Amino acid sequence: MIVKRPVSASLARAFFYIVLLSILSTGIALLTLASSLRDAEAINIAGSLSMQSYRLGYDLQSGSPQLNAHRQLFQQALHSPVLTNLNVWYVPEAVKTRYAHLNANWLEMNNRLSKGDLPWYQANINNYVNQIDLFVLALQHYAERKMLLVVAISLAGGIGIFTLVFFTLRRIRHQVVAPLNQLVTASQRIEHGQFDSPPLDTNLPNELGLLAKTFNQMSSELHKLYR
Amino acid sequence: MIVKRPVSASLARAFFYIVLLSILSTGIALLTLASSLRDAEAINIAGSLSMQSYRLGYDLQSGSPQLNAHRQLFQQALHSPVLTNLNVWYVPEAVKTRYAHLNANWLEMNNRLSKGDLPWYQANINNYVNQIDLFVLALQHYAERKMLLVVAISLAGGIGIFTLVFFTLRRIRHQVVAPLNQLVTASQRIEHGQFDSPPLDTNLPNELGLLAKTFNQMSSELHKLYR
Repeated sequence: MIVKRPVSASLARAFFYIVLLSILSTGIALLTLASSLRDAEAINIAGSLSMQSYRLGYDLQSGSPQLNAHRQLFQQALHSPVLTNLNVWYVPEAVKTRYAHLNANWLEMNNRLSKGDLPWYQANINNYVNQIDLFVLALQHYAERKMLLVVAISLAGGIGIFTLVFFTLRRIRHQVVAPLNQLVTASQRIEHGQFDSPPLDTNLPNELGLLAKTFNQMSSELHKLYR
Repeated sequence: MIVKRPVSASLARAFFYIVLLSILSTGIALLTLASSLRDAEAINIAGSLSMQSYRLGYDLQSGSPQLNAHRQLFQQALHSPVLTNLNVWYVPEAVKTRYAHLNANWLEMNNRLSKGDLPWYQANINNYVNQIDLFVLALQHYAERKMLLVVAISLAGGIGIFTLVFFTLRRIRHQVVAPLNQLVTASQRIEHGQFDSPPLDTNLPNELGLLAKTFNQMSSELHKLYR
């Protein structure tokens, strides 16, 4: 007789998938989360462009001496590390295309401000800032989709591990634990002149199926000897 | 003889902790994530207050007919659902205390704007908006701490499940799989007149420790009979 389906191989497999599913879930989540750590910063800084843009016009109307320093504070913000890092493959094209528009708009805005053209500012500042808000809204939606992705993965991971464990434990109980108990009981009985108990089920394709067959034959011979 | 440590109870326990750790991790993460879904929105809207505040001053300087509609657009934003939901127990006191300051500042700002007091606006708008930025920065840091919490949990969860599985599989192999193989080999040997092989180790406190003892006695008697 032979064991066609060893428990060692079955168990190895069962646990492998439990881990795999854990590593996968955890991995995607951590990779997503890692890409998101500075989302709130990006949205903050991006949003500040809106305010800086209207401040500039307020500076211009009031002849503020801070105009030039504010024009340089915008440029630094616009080209901040957090925003320049947006030009990366996993960031949606829309977010990158809008950022490029903002950079082009600034060149005209900053030029007009150097000439002190107030009438042009008053005629364009609404549209100018609208494009900035649509960029902030883009970052917001992007940050939301990524967080939702983590929720889906976290949920499927947990549900997936709960499901695997259920069936894995259900298989071990049916194919190992229960039969083992039947072997122990039969063994304890045979050891005490109890020989007329239901023979052991031998239909399992694993080690316990073989043990049952050997026991059914080590037992049946005794009963006959005595008996 | 008896089984002092059944495999059924040992396994139940092992898998229980694997699930528990999965449910716990997943649960805290999903609860944190659920509280964070609108973080990016809050930061966006909060940041827009900064811009709306300077626009109002720009309106005032240019005698814009939109002044009153913008004064009403700020109030709606300031009291938006996303910001009013901040007054909840799990939100840090700082974020709630700053929001309360913004609401008080608005009452004075909106009043001065109704009187058309430009000189007061010019003298206060810097400080006014600074408090708004510190509120946005507070929301940003809050959103960052919560995301980091999810990273810690996700990491510990994955590492925790990988660790549990390792030792759980290592215990089953040492206490079930290996001995089972020894029982099968001995059984296959005894079945073919091989009687001088090393007796089975009987030191396990589980079912297999008992089976070994019964086998060592069902075997030893045969060898003597024949042999």
